Amino acid sequence: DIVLIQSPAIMSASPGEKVTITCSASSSVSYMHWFQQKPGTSPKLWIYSTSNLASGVPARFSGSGSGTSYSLTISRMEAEDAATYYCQQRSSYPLTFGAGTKLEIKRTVAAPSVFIFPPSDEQLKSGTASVVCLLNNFYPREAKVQWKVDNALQSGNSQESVTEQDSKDSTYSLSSTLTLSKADYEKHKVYACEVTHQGLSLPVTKSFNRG
Amino acid sequence: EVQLQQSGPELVKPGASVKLSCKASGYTFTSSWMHWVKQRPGQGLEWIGNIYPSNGGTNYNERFKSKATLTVDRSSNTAYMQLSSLTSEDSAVYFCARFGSFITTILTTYYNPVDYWGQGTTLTVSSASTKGPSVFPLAPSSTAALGCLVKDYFPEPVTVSWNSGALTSGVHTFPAVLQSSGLYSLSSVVTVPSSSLGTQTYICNVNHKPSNTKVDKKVEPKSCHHHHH
Amino acid sequence: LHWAALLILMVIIPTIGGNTLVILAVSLEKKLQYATNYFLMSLAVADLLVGLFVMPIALLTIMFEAMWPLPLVLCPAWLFLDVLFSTASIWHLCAISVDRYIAIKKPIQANQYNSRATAFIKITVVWLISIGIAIPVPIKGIETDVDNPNNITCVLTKERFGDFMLFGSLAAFFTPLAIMIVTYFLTIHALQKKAADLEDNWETLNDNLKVIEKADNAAQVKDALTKMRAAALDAQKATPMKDFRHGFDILVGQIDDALKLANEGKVKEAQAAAEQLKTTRNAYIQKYLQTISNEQRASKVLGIVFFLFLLMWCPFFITNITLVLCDSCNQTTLQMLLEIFVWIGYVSSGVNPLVYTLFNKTFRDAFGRYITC
Ligand SMILES: CN1C[C@H](C(=O)N[C@]2(C)O[C@@]3(O)[C@@H]4CCCN4C(=O)[C@H](Cc4ccccc4)N3C2=O)C=C2c3cccc4[nH]cc(c34)C[C@H]21
Repeated sequence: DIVLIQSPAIMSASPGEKVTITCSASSSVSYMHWFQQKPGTSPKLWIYSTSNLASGVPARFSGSGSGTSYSLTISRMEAEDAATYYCQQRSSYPLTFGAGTKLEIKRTVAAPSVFIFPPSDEQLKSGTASVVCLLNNFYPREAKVQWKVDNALQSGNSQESVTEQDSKDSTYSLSSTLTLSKADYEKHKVYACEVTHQGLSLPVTKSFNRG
Repeated sequence: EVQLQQSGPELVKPGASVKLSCKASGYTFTSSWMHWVKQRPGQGLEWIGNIYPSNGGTNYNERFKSKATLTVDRSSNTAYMQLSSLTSEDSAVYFCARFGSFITTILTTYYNPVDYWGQGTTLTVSSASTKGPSVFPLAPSSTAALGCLVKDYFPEPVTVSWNSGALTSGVHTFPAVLQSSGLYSLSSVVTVPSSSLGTQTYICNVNHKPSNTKVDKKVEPKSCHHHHH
Repeated sequence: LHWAALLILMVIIPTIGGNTLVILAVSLEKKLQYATNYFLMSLAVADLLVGLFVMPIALLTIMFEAMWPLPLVLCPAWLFLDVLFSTASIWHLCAISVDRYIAIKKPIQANQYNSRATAFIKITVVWLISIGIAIPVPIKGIETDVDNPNNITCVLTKERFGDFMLFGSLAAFFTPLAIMIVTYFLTIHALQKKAADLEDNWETLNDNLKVIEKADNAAQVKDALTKMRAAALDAQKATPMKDFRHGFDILVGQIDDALKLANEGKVKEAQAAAEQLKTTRNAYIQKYLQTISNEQRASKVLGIVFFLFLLMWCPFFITNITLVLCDSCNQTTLQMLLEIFVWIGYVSSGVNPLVYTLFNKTFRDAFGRYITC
């Protein structure tokens, strides 16, 4: 069929610096459409026809293309237009889409705000425990988390979960959860969460004493 | 005003039939074709087919030809899609959407953009029965941060809101992580000032469709106790 | 399954051939270049172009379902010619029916030098009416979901051409049809009485020819002979063949001669010419019957050519307008049988050259001459 190959699959660009997404086709196509999908929302078309913008689209976008290879260029990089970009074919059937191109904003390093939540008494009534450590609004994505129970490193019990890049602050968030049994939860006293990040001069630790 | 309301998320055993609906509103329904798109995260978007409401004419993709069957109903003004012989690879998110039409004269061809996509439908295929989510509060003690922990719910799609959608700033609903038990569990948080900690209430509204269970829970701060001297 | 295209193609050949023989007959035969044929030649042009441009391309859509082999730009062009040449064919047939009527009740303006101009402005109005009804299609093209013509069906949608199929079908079919229905019942009536005005006047001509053969005075012979002059001169008016009307001139001339003897008082000399009138009658008795024989015959053929008209275009234009109004009716069951009624409207373009030429001797002698080269 008429597959659409768009490189790169993912790209990161700073504000002001400029981007050019390419969407190359398998055959010679009449026109090319473009879509933007922000995680959590359905895709909305951004450029109908090869070079005409959709309704409500900023003028900084600029699409240009020939027959085989098409492209999508922007004018001024801003945080509001960080998303995945698909291109589709409407010339002939079957309608083919591109794999996608995720855009990551490159923002000044931000320090995470660490929070720790103890397990509710309702969960312990069922025999399980879940200690949560929250890292909110930080950049870049990578952040090293560690669990120290009585100054003893834990391994295998944690499950980190990073969310998508926020559209407003351009910052991520990480959710690390320490799952333990009530049997082993009563055997220890303090539970700590030591996190280190290039946005931190010294690794910060946020702990709590059971009860 | 153009709104395409779609069916809800569903868990269906493999080999059974699925019936997804797509309600239309805001226009005559019969003016444009009704396309269908399947989105499997990581692989991109794939075109299923389209249908024309007036005549009922349907076109399918070469792959989704034997699997999916597209129908419409002018009385109820909805567009259906039946997936038969459900395999494990057919677990994805499905969209219904109208696309613009090219108007072709002897002079030239015009195209008008009327592309409007509808809400997605998360379909999951597995033999395991659904389990309701166990929502647990995440209280502060010592700006503060709140949250709620949804644990042990099998079909993935679940929604969380704070104060019936009144709260939206500083809210981050993390993606679900797959537990060792085979059950998902996500968690959403919200950052609020310490002055609104005792003067205002905060309730998370968990809603899980397949389990057909909805539970709201109030997050209250943990009260400290004066340790004796 | 492709065999049906066999018979469908055996409908295209006569349409091309038949209408091409009419064009070759009027443009090459010096004895056929009179006014009313220049207008019939135009009907063959429309019927030819619809069998040469519309009908062949319409054959591909039946074979290539949901496909359009030609460029997508030519889809609105082919649809423009489907309505154009069809509306022209219908209005030409309508303009013929009305002329067939006026040409009977009043053969006025039968000059060849001045009846050819009216045909030239009669032909141009039909082509301007047919255009005006078929012109909006190419203006507002058809909307399609795809750009490539190999994945589209060239057809007018109910939504984009809703009010056109309604207001366009009336100006093309139901408007000229309304005229063709009344002009029919007024034509069958125009020759119902003229066929009766000939007999009653012909019997008035006998009764007076009976009485003057049995007379005693000179007043009865000139009363009955004057009643003959009027009756004979009115029966001449009730004929459409100048030699039969020439027969009345001869007769009336003999009426005046005998009516001149009656005023001189010579009764038995007037009856000498009255017996000569009885001879003049016996010579045209045969042609009097062939006149009424051709009257009852012309009355029925006008019913067949008219019946075949409503027999072929009604099933389409009725089904067409029904698909625009009725929403309870099964939309797929109508346009399934509408495909059939489209080709019934097409085959009319092939019968028209036949039911308007084969009933004439000079056409047959000329057709076989170019078939023969
Ligand atoms: C013979 N010719 C046929 C031609 C035509 O139907 N061509 C298409 C492409 O073929 C169809 O029949 C197909 C096949 C079955 C389903 N189809 C339809 O539904 C629609 C008609 C329709 C449109 C919208 C709503 C209801 C019906 N078709 C089309 O448009 C149009 C003509 C016409 C239209 C209007 C005035 C006219 N005067 C003379 C004429 C004429 C000559 C006359």
